[PDB]
Amino acid sequence: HSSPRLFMLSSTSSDALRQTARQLATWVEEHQDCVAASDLAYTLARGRAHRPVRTAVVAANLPELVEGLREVADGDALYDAAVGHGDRGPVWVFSGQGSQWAAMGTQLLASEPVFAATIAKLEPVIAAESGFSVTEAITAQQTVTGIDKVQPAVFAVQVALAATMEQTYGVRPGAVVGHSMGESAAAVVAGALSLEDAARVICRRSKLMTRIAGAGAMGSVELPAKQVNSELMARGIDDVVVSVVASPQSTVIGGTSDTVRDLIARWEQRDVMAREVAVDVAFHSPQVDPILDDLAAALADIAPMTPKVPYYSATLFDPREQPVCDGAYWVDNLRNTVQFAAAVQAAMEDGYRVFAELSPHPLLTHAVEQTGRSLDMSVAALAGMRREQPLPHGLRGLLTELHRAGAALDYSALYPAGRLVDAPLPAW
Repeated sequence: HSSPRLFMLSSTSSDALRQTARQLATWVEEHQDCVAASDLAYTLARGRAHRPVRTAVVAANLPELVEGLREVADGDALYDAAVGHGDRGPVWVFSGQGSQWAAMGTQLLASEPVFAATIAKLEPVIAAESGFSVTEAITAQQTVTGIDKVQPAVFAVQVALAATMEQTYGVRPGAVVGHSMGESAAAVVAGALSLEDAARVICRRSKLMTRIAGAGAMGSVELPAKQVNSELMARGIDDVVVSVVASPQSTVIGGTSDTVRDLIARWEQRDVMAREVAVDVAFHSPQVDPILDDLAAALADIAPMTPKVPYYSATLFDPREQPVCDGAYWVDNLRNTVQFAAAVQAAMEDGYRVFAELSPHPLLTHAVEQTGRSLDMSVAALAGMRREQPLPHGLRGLLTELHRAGAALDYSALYPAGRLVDAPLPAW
Protein backbone atom coordinates (compact mmCIF):
# COMPACT_ATOMS: atom_id res chain seq x y z
CA HIS A 1 0.00 0.00 0.00
CA SER A 2 1.00 3.73 -0.54
CA SER A 3 -0.25 4.52 3.07
CA PRO A 4 2.23 6.02 5.66
CA ARG A 5 4.49 3.37 7.30
CA LEU A 6 6.62 3.30 10.39
CA PHE A 7 10.40 2.86 9.81
CA MET A 8 12.40 1.99 12.95
CA LEU A 9 15.99 3.12 13.43
CA SER A 10 18.32 2.59 16.43
CA SER A 11 21.90 2.99 17.60
CA THR A 12 24.19 3.47 20.67
CA SER A 13 24.23 7.32 20.81
CA SER A 14 22.47 10.36 19.27
CA ASP A 15 25.49 10.92 16.91
CA ALA A 16 25.64 7.24 15.93
CA LEU A 17 21.86 7.22 15.30
CA ARG A 18 22.37 10.22 12.94
CA GLN A 19 25.18 8.39 11.14
CA THR A 20 22.83 5.34 10.85
CA ALA A 21 20.08 7.62 9.45
CA ARG A 22 22.51 9.11 6.87
CA GLN A 23 23.75 5.69 5.71
CA LEU A 24 20.19 4.43 5.36
CA ALA A 25 19.04 7.57 3.42
CA THR A 26 21.88 7.15 0.90
CA TRP A 27 21.02 3.41 0.48
CA VAL A 28 17.24 4.02 0.16
CA GLU A 29 17.96 6.78 -2.40
CA GLU A 30 20.12 4.40 -4.47
CA HIS A 31 17.74 1.40 -4.27
CA GLN A 32 14.29 3.06 -4.16
CA ASP A 33 13.27 1.65 -7.55
CA CYS A 34 14.16 -1.92 -6.32
CA VAL A 35 12.85 -2.01 -2.71
CA ALA A 36 9.21 -2.18 -1.59
CA ALA A 37 8.46 0.18 1.33
CA SER A 38 6.68 -2.68 3.14
CA ASP A 39 9.74 -4.96 2.93
CA LEU A 40 12.04 -2.24 4.24
CA ALA A 41 9.66 -1.41 7.15
CA TYR A 42 9.43 -5.14 8.02
CA THR A 43 13.26 -5.55 7.81
CA LEU A 44 13.91 -2.56 10.09
CA ALA A 45 11.35 -3.76 12.70
CA ARG A 46 11.76 -7.55 12.60
CA GLY A 47 15.16 -8.12 10.97
CA ARG A 48 17.16 -5.75 13.19
CA ALA A 49 18.12 -6.09 16.86
CA HIS A 50 16.82 -2.86 18.43
CA ARG A 51 19.66 -0.89 20.06
CA PRO A 52 19.24 1.45 23.13
CA VAL A 53 18.93 4.81 21.30
CA ARG A 54 15.73 4.54 19.19
CA THR A 55 13.67 6.64 16.76
CA ALA A 56 11.11 6.03 13.94
CA VAL A 57 10.41 7.89 10.73
CA VAL A 58 6.90 7.91 9.25
CA ALA A 59 6.77 8.01 5.42
CA ALA A 60 4.32 7.07 2.60
CA ASN A 61 6.98 6.59 -0.08
CA LEU A 62 10.74 5.94 -0.18
CA PRO A 63 11.64 9.58 -1.29
CA GLU A 64 9.61 10.85 1.71
CA LEU A 65 11.67 8.45 3.96
CA VAL A 66 14.98 9.81 2.52
CA GLU A 67 13.84 13.34 3.49
CA GLY A 68 12.87 12.21 6.99
CA LEU A 69 16.10 10.24 7.52
CA ARG A 70 18.24 13.14 6.22
CA GLU A 71 16.30 15.52 8.50
CA VAL A 72 17.30 13.20 11.46
CA ALA A 73 20.94 12.98 10.21
CA ASP A 74 21.31 16.76 9.77
CA GLY A 75 19.52 17.72 13.03
CA ASP A 76 20.79 18.24 16.60
CA ALA A 77 18.19 16.35 18.66
CA LEU A 78 19.20 14.47 21.78
CA TYR A 79 17.58 11.00 21.64
CA ASP A 80 17.06 9.54 25.10
CA ALA A 81 18.02 5.85 25.51
CA ALA A 82 15.38 3.17 26.17
CA VAL A 83 14.69 2.50 29.90
CA GLY A 84 13.35 -1.04 29.28
CA HIS A 85 15.37 -3.87 27.63
CA GLY A 86 12.50 -5.42 25.59
CA ASP A 87 12.25 -7.94 28.51
CA ARG A 88 9.00 -6.79 30.21
CA GLY A 89 5.78 -5.40 28.80
CA PRO A 90 4.53 -1.94 29.81
CA VAL A 91 2.66 -1.34 33.07
CA TRP A 92 -0.74 0.08 32.16
CA VAL A 93 -1.72 2.85 34.59
CA PHE A 94 -5.49 3.43 34.93
CA SER A 95 -6.11 6.79 36.63
CA GLY A 96 -9.24 8.17 38.40
CA GLN A 97 -11.85 10.66 37.22
CA GLY A 98 -11.04 14.15 35.92
CA SER A 99 -9.35 13.13 32.65
CA GLN A 100 -12.63 13.53 30.63
CA TRP A 101 -12.89 16.00 27.78
CA ALA A 102 -15.41 16.98 25.05
CA ALA A 103 -15.57 14.42 22.17
CA MET A 104 -12.66 12.45 23.67
CA GLY A 105 -13.74 9.26 21.87
CA THR A 106 -14.59 10.55 18.38
CA GLN A 107 -11.19 10.13 16.65
CA LEU A 108 -10.49 6.73 18.15
CA LEU A 109 -13.98 5.36 17.23
CA ALA A 110 -13.18 6.34 13.61
CA SER A 111 -9.46 5.36 13.53
CA GLU A 112 -9.35 2.31 15.83
CA PRO A 113 -11.68 -0.56 14.99
CA VAL A 114 -10.94 -2.43 18.27
CA PHE A 115 -11.68 0.82 20.25
CA ALA A 116 -15.06 0.99 18.43
CA ALA A 117 -15.78 -2.76 19.01
CA THR A 118 -15.02 -2.37 22.78
CA ILE A 119 -17.30 0.69 23.09
CA ALA A 120 -19.98 -1.38 21.20
CA LYS A 121 -19.71 -4.21 23.78
CA LEU A 122 -20.06 -1.68 26.65
CA GLU A 123 -22.87 0.36 25.10
CA PRO A 124 -25.79 -2.01 26.04
CA VAL A 125 -24.34 -2.73 29.51
CA ILE A 126 -23.90 0.96 30.46
CA ALA A 127 -27.38 1.67 28.98
CA ALA A 128 -29.01 -1.02 31.16
CA GLU A 129 -26.99 -0.08 34.26
CA SER A 130 -26.78 3.76 34.10
CA GLY A 131 -29.52 4.74 31.65
CA PHE A 132 -27.40 6.56 29.02
CA SER A 133 -25.48 6.07 25.78
CA VAL A 134 -21.74 5.96 26.41
CA THR A 135 -21.11 6.45 22.61
CA GLU A 136 -23.14 9.70 22.73
CA ALA A 137 -21.30 10.75 25.92
CA ILE A 138 -17.77 10.35 24.49
CA THR A 139 -18.72 12.00 21.12
CA ALA A 140 -20.81 14.95 22.48
CA GLN A 141 -19.62 18.51 21.88
CA GLN A 142 -19.71 19.19 25.68
CA THR A 143 -17.59 17.34 28.32
CA VAL A 144 -19.36 14.51 30.23
CA THR A 145 -20.68 15.69 33.66
CA GLY A 146 -22.22 13.99 36.70
CA ILE A 147 -20.39 11.23 38.58
CA ASP A 148 -22.91 8.65 37.28
CA LYS A 149 -21.90 9.50 33.64
CA VAL A 150 -18.23 10.50 34.06
CA GLN A 151 -17.03 7.24 35.72
CA PRO A 152 -18.60 4.81 33.16
CA ALA A 153 -17.41 7.12 30.24
CA VAL A 154 -13.80 7.32 31.50
CA PHE A 155 -13.79 3.55 32.29
CA ALA A 156 -15.06 2.81 28.74
CA VAL A 157 -12.21 4.87 27.16
CA GLN A 158 -9.67 3.19 29.47
CA VAL A 159 -10.66 -0.39 28.58
CA ALA A 160 -11.08 0.42 24.85
CA LEU A 161 -7.52 1.85 24.85
CA ALA A 162 -6.15 -1.35 26.45
CA ALA A 163 -8.00 -3.66 24.05
CA THR A 164 -6.73 -1.62 21.03
CA MET A 165 -3.14 -1.78 22.27
CA GLU A 166 -3.19 -5.54 22.67
CA GLN A 167 -5.31 -6.61 19.68
CA THR A 168 -4.08 -4.06 17.08
CA TYR A 169 -0.53 -3.21 18.27
CA GLY A 170 0.60 -6.50 19.90
CA VAL A 171 1.31 -4.80 23.26
CA ARG A 172 0.48 -7.21 26.05
CA PRO A 173 0.84 -5.47 29.46
CA GLY A 174 3.56 -6.67 31.81
CA ALA A 175 1.44 -5.55 34.79
CA VAL A 176 -1.53 -3.23 35.63
CA VAL A 177 -1.91 -0.46 38.28
CA GLY A 178 -5.21 1.31 39.02
CA HIS A 179 -6.00 4.44 41.02
CA SER A 180 -9.49 4.55 42.63
CA MET A 181 -12.01 4.05 39.71
CA GLY A 182 -9.09 3.07 37.46
CA GLU A 183 -9.00 -0.26 39.27
CA SER A 184 -12.20 -1.40 37.44
CA ALA A 185 -10.33 -1.12 34.10
CA ALA A 186 -7.20 -2.67 35.75
CA ALA A 187 -9.32 -5.66 36.87
CA VAL A 188 -10.73 -6.19 33.29
CA VAL A 189 -7.25 -5.96 31.72
CA ALA A 190 -5.77 -8.33 34.35
CA GLY A 191 -8.62 -10.87 33.98
CA ALA A 192 -9.81 -10.36 37.61
CA LEU A 193 -13.28 -9.31 36.26
CA SER A 194 -15.11 -9.73 32.95
CA LEU A 195 -15.63 -6.49 30.95
CA GLU A 196 -19.36 -6.63 31.82
CA ASP A 197 -18.89 -7.24 35.58
CA ALA A 198 -16.34 -4.40 35.76
CA ALA A 199 -18.81 -2.12 33.97
CA ARG A 200 -21.49 -3.13 36.52
CA VAL A 201 -18.99 -2.22 39.32
CA ILE A 202 -18.28 1.26 37.87
CA CYS A 203 -21.98 1.90 36.99
CA ARG A 204 -23.34 0.85 40.35
CA ARG A 205 -20.70 2.65 42.46
CA SER A 206 -21.09 5.96 40.55
CA LYS A 207 -24.90 5.78 40.75
CA LEU A 208 -24.68 5.36 44.55
CA MET A 209 -22.19 8.25 44.79
CA THR A 210 -24.82 10.72 43.44
CA ARG A 211 -26.74 10.15 46.74
CA ILE A 212 -23.81 11.69 48.71
CA ALA A 213 -23.07 14.70 46.44
CA GLY A 214 -22.20 17.99 48.23
CA ALA A 215 -20.59 16.14 51.17
CA GLY A 216 -17.24 18.00 51.04
CA ALA A 217 -14.04 18.69 49.10
CA MET A 218 -10.62 17.35 48.11
CA GLY A 219 -7.18 18.97 47.65
CA SER A 220 -3.74 17.87 46.42
CA VAL A 221 -0.54 18.92 48.21
CA GLU A 222 3.14 18.43 47.32
CA LEU A 223 3.96 17.06 50.78
CA PRO A 224 4.51 13.42 51.84
CA ALA A 225 1.52 11.74 53.59
CA LYS A 226 3.34 11.19 56.95
CA GLN A 227 3.92 14.99 57.07
CA VAL A 228 0.34 15.85 56.06
CA ASN A 229 -1.07 13.51 58.80
CA SER A 230 1.27 15.06 61.35
CA GLU A 231 -0.06 18.57 60.44
CA LEU A 232 -3.73 17.50 60.70
CA MET A 233 -3.07 15.87 64.10
CA ALA A 234 -1.17 18.98 65.31
CA ARG A 235 -4.08 21.21 64.27
CA GLY A 236 -6.76 18.94 65.95
CA ILE A 237 -8.42 18.22 62.60
CA ASP A 238 -10.64 15.09 62.46
CA ASP A 239 -13.04 16.21 59.63
CA VAL A 240 -10.24 15.99 56.94
CA VAL A 241 -8.13 12.79 56.22
CA VAL A 242 -5.32 11.66 53.82
CA SER A 243 -7.43 10.16 50.99
CA VAL A 244 -4.78 9.43 48.31
CA VAL A 245 -1.02 8.86 48.54
CA ALA A 246 0.04 9.25 44.90
CA SER A 247 3.82 9.74 45.22
CA PRO A 248 6.48 9.82 48.00
CA GLN A 249 6.17 13.65 47.74
CA SER A 250 2.47 14.01 46.72
CA THR A 251 -0.78 13.60 48.82
CA VAL A 252 -4.56 14.26 48.39
CA ILE A 253 -6.66 15.16 51.46
CA GLY A 254 -10.45 14.85 51.67
CA GLY A 255 -13.05 16.16 54.10
CA THR A 256 -15.29 19.16 54.86
CA SER A 257 -15.21 21.90 52.17
CA ASP A 258 -14.20 24.80 54.44
CA THR A 259 -11.29 22.98 56.25
CA VAL A 260 -9.89 21.58 52.97
CA ARG A 261 -9.92 25.05 51.31
CA ASP A 262 -8.37 26.63 54.41
CA LEU A 263 -5.57 23.99 54.45
CA ILE A 264 -4.80 24.62 50.73
CA ALA A 265 -4.71 28.38 51.30
CA ARG A 266 -2.34 27.86 54.32
CA TRP A 267 0.02 25.58 52.29
CA GLU A 268 0.12 28.12 49.42
CA GLN A 269 1.12 30.88 51.91
CA ARG A 270 4.13 28.69 52.93
CA ASP A 271 5.01 28.33 49.15
CA VAL A 272 3.92 24.65 49.17
CA MET A 273 2.23 23.54 45.95
CA ALA A 274 -1.39 22.80 46.93
CA ARG A 275 -4.44 22.61 44.50
CA GLU A 276 -8.25 22.15 45.03
CA VAL A 277 -9.65 19.08 43.22
CA ALA A 278 -13.01 19.41 41.46
CA VAL A 279 -15.32 17.05 43.47
CA ASP A 280 -18.24 17.62 45.88
CA VAL A 281 -17.74 14.38 47.84
CA ALA A 282 -14.62 13.51 49.77
CA PHE A 283 -13.99 9.93 48.61
CA HIS A 284 -11.62 7.65 50.54
CA SER A 285 -12.88 9.27 53.76
CA PRO A 286 -15.77 8.51 56.23
CA GLN A 287 -18.04 10.67 53.98
CA VAL A 288 -18.63 7.59 51.75
CA ASP A 289 -19.67 5.41 54.79
CA PRO A 290 -23.51 5.79 54.24
CA ILE A 291 -23.46 4.15 50.74
CA LEU A 292 -21.05 1.26 51.53
CA ASP A 293 -23.69 -1.34 52.72
CA ASP A 294 -25.77 -0.60 49.55
CA LEU A 295 -22.61 -0.98 47.38
CA ALA A 296 -21.77 -4.37 48.99
CA ALA A 297 -25.32 -5.56 48.20
CA ALA A 298 -25.20 -4.17 44.62
CA LEU A 299 -21.96 -6.09 43.97
CA ALA A 300 -23.03 -9.40 45.64
CA ASP A 301 -23.23 -11.05 42.17
CA ILE A 302 -19.85 -9.84 40.80
CA ALA A 303 -17.82 -13.02 39.89
CA PRO A 304 -14.10 -12.38 40.69
CA MET A 305 -11.34 -14.38 39.05
CA THR A 306 -7.62 -15.01 39.68
CA PRO A 307 -5.66 -12.29 37.84
CA LYS A 308 -3.66 -13.56 34.85
CA VAL A 309 -1.32 -10.45 34.90
CA PRO A 310 0.56 -8.91 37.85
CA TYR A 311 -1.98 -6.54 39.45
CA TYR A 312 -0.47 -3.98 41.79
CA SER A 313 -3.30 -3.10 44.17
CA ALA A 314 -3.76 0.47 45.56
CA THR A 315 -6.54 -0.91 47.88
CA LEU A 316 -4.79 -3.84 49.62
CA PHE A 317 -2.17 -3.22 52.30
CA ASP A 318 0.26 -5.37 50.21
CA PRO A 319 0.19 -4.22 46.55
CA ARG A 320 1.99 -7.45 45.53
CA GLU A 321 -0.99 -9.48 46.88
CA GLN A 322 -3.36 -10.56 44.09
CA PRO A 323 -6.86 -9.13 44.52
CA VAL A 324 -10.08 -11.09 45.11
CA CYS A 325 -12.23 -8.47 43.29
CA ASP A 326 -15.47 -9.21 45.16
CA GLY A 327 -17.94 -6.57 46.47
CA ALA A 328 -15.86 -6.24 49.70
CA TYR A 329 -12.83 -5.26 47.53
CA TRP A 330 -14.79 -2.50 45.79
CA VAL A 331 -16.15 -1.19 49.12
CA ASP A 332 -12.51 -0.98 50.42
CA ASN A 333 -11.43 0.57 47.11
CA LEU A 334 -13.92 3.44 47.60
CA ARG A 335 -13.43 3.94 51.35
CA ASN A 336 -9.72 3.15 51.98
CA THR A 337 -6.79 5.45 51.10
CA VAL A 338 -5.63 5.08 47.47
CA GLN A 339 -2.09 3.68 48.12
CA PHE A 340 -0.95 4.45 44.52
CA ALA A 341 2.68 5.28 45.37
CA ALA A 342 3.07 1.95 47.21
CA ALA A 343 1.70 0.02 44.20
CA VAL A 344 3.95 1.87 41.69
CA GLN A 345 6.94 1.41 44.04
CA ALA A 346 6.32 -2.33 44.23
CA ALA A 347 6.14 -2.63 40.38
CA MET A 348 9.38 -0.61 40.03
CA GLU A 349 11.11 -2.72 42.71
CA ASP A 350 10.01 -5.82 40.73
CA GLY A 351 11.78 -4.48 37.60
CA TYR A 352 9.13 -2.58 35.62
CA ARG A 353 10.49 0.66 34.05
CA VAL A 354 7.93 1.49 31.29
CA PHE A 355 4.53 2.83 32.48
CA ALA A 356 1.86 4.06 30.07
CA GLU A 357 -1.29 5.72 31.28
CA LEU A 358 -4.34 4.49 29.38
CA SER A 359 -6.68 7.43 30.10
CA PRO A 360 -8.28 10.35 28.18
CA HIS A 361 -5.60 12.74 29.58
CA PRO A 362 -2.59 12.07 31.91
CA LEU A 363 -3.37 12.51 35.64
CA LEU A 364 -0.60 10.32 37.20
CA THR A 365 2.49 10.65 34.97
CA HIS A 366 4.11 13.03 37.48
CA ALA A 367 3.29 10.68 40.33
CA VAL A 368 4.98 7.74 38.51
CA GLU A 369 8.08 9.88 37.72
CA GLN A 370 8.31 11.04 41.35
CA THR A 371 8.32 7.41 42.57
CA GLY A 372 11.07 6.52 40.04
CA ARG A 373 13.18 9.51 41.17
CA SER A 374 12.77 8.47 44.86
CA LEU A 375 14.03 4.94 43.94
CA ASP A 376 16.92 6.47 41.87
CA MET A 377 15.58 4.71 38.74
CA SER A 378 15.25 5.75 35.10
CA VAL A 379 11.64 5.13 34.22
CA ALA A 380 9.33 6.20 31.39
CA ALA A 381 5.82 7.44 32.28
CA LEU A 382 3.90 7.78 28.98
CA ALA A 383 0.40 9.14 28.26
CA GLY A 384 -1.99 7.12 25.98
CA MET A 385 -3.84 10.29 24.95
CA ARG A 386 -3.98 14.00 25.85
CA ARG A 387 -6.89 16.44 25.86
CA GLU A 388 -7.54 17.74 22.34
CA GLN A 389 -4.73 15.74 20.79
CA PRO A 390 -5.35 14.88 17.13
CA LEU A 391 -5.00 11.10 16.62
CA PRO A 392 -4.95 10.77 12.80
CA HIS A 393 -3.30 7.35 12.92
CA GLY A 394 -5.02 6.19 16.13
CA LEU A 395 -2.70 4.85 18.79
CA ARG A 396 0.28 4.28 16.46
CA GLY A 397 2.11 7.19 18.20
CA LEU A 398 1.73 5.51 21.61
CA LEU A 399 3.13 2.28 20.07
CA THR A 400 6.18 4.32 18.78
CA GLU A 401 6.74 5.83 22.25
CA LEU A 402 6.45 2.34 23.92
CA HIS A 403 9.02 1.00 21.39
CA ARG A 404 11.40 3.94 21.92
CA ALA A 405 11.19 3.49 25.70
CA GLY A 406 12.08 -0.23 25.50
CA ALA A 407 8.81 -2.01 26.33
CA ALA A 408 8.43 -5.64 25.23
CA LEU A 409 5.97 -5.95 22.30
CA ASP A 410 5.05 -8.32 19.38
CA TYR A 411 6.43 -6.91 16.12
CA SER A 412 4.41 -9.45 14.09
CA ALA A 413 1.18 -7.52 14.92
CA LEU A 414 2.30 -4.32 13.22
CA TYR A 415 4.67 -5.98 10.65
CA PRO A 416 2.99 -9.33 9.85
CA ALA A 417 4.87 -10.21 6.63
CA GLY A 418 7.56 -9.15 4.18
CA ARG A 419 10.96 -9.95 2.77
CA LEU A 420 14.23 -9.33 4.64
CA VAL A 421 16.08 -6.81 2.44
CA ASP A 422 19.82 -6.26 2.13
CA ALA A 423 19.65 -2.85 3.87
CA PRO A 424 22.80 -1.64 5.73
CA LEU A 425 24.01 -3.18 9.03
CA PRO A 426 26.11 -0.72 11.05
CA ALA A 427 28.93 -1.88 13.46
CA TRP A 428 28.65 -0.72 17.24
